[PDB]
Amino acid sequence: QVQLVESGGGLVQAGDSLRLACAASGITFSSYTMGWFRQAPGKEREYIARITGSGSNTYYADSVKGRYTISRDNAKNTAYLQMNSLKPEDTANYYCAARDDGRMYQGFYDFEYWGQGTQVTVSS
Amino acid sequence: GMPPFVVDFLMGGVSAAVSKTAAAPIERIKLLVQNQDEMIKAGRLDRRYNGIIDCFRRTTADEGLMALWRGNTANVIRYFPTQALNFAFRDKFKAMFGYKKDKDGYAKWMAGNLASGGAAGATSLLFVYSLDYARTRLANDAKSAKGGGARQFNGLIDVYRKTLASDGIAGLYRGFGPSVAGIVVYRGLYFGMYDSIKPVVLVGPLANNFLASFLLGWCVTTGAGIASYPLDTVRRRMMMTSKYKSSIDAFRQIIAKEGVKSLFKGAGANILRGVAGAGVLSIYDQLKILLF
Ligand SMILES: CO[C@H](C/C=C\C=C\CC/C=C/C[C@H](C)/C=C/C(=C\C(=O)O)CC(=O)O)/C(C)=C\C=C(/C)C(=O)O
Repeated sequence: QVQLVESGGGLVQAGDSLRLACAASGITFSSYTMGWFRQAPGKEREYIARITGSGSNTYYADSVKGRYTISRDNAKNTAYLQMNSLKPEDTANYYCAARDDGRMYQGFYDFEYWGQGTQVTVSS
Repeated sequence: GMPPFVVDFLMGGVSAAVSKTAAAPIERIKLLVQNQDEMIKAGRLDRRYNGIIDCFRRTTADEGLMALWRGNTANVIRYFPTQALNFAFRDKFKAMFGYKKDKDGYAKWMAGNLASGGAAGATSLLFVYSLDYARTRLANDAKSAKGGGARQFNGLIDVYRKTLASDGIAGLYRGFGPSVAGIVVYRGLYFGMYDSIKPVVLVGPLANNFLASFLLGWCVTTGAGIASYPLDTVRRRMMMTSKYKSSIDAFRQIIAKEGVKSLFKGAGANILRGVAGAGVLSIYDQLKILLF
């Protein structure tokens, strides 16, 4: 019923900038926190960033501090992730998640809905 | 048709369970609001609580009213044997002295109540301390394990086995000394002051009254908590190993490097524990009234 569809992302050169979208359908978007994650082969999944439902507060990871910038649009029901100053190690499948605002969850990896992801490859 | 001791044990236990479960949602919301920033850091919470009433509406609305009593079973399995031993032993030691206010002088009688409270606290502590240590170890190992961290123990018995094998009985009763001094003061003033002031102030229609008993116990827990707090500072500070040799050096080094004021810091929090304790005493008396 509820679908998280990742948009954007392909093969890009090192140092260039990308923007990934996350289209959320079937739910009230103006009340859900959106999260961004990535998964690369041979590396355990890691949490990238999270943004509140109203786009008030944003939270990042130490690995992508100051480099990535998360935003969102409730008029279009989309979550954006801006990737800047990319390194070859950032090559991964970036997936998107969503969870109700103000519910206490067991951790970062506990979400309601999950996307399938968009591949991002960084050439050297 | 049971012994005089087992009756008090069960009365104290039941009363402790009722008291903990009663005060459980208030402590829940108190923790929820106090530790919300650390939850946003760990990704457990997404936005702050714009009010205590909103904290209620939020938690209860999503998972039901029962959500307010999360984690209470563990506190009852900790508190039940503790208070049961405390009450049963208090009446026992009180009977061992057996002072009559009129036959032996009021000051000697009150000293009897204080001595009984302290002795009962020290005994209970001697019996439950290792269990508190092991439960703590297992819980911390479960949190690390939850986050992918390597497990150390299968269960409680494994905790006992491993700690006994490495450090022996001393390993299980680690930091017992400041623990027993603090509890002899706290339980002494708790049981002693309550039993010594109750006949003085609760006379006439207030002899069987409950709200009066709870309020008296509330004062007693407040004052006793404050009085026993420095030994709790030394205790917590000494068990922080999971930096000081002996409680006397910890005391002198903290009073000299921080001040006498530093020992008392954090005293205000006990206010809700003050309710729980008070409820255990009043519910106990009431429970005995209906029983005998
Ligand atoms: C529990 O963990 C204690 C920690 C030990 C010692 C602490 C000493 C500092 C003084 C503060 C006392 C407050 C007591 C625990 C009051 C606590 C109250 C409630 C609660 O802890 O939930 C209130 C009350 O009942 O008065 C253990 C290991 C045993 C306690 C025993 C035998 C005891 O309570 O009889």
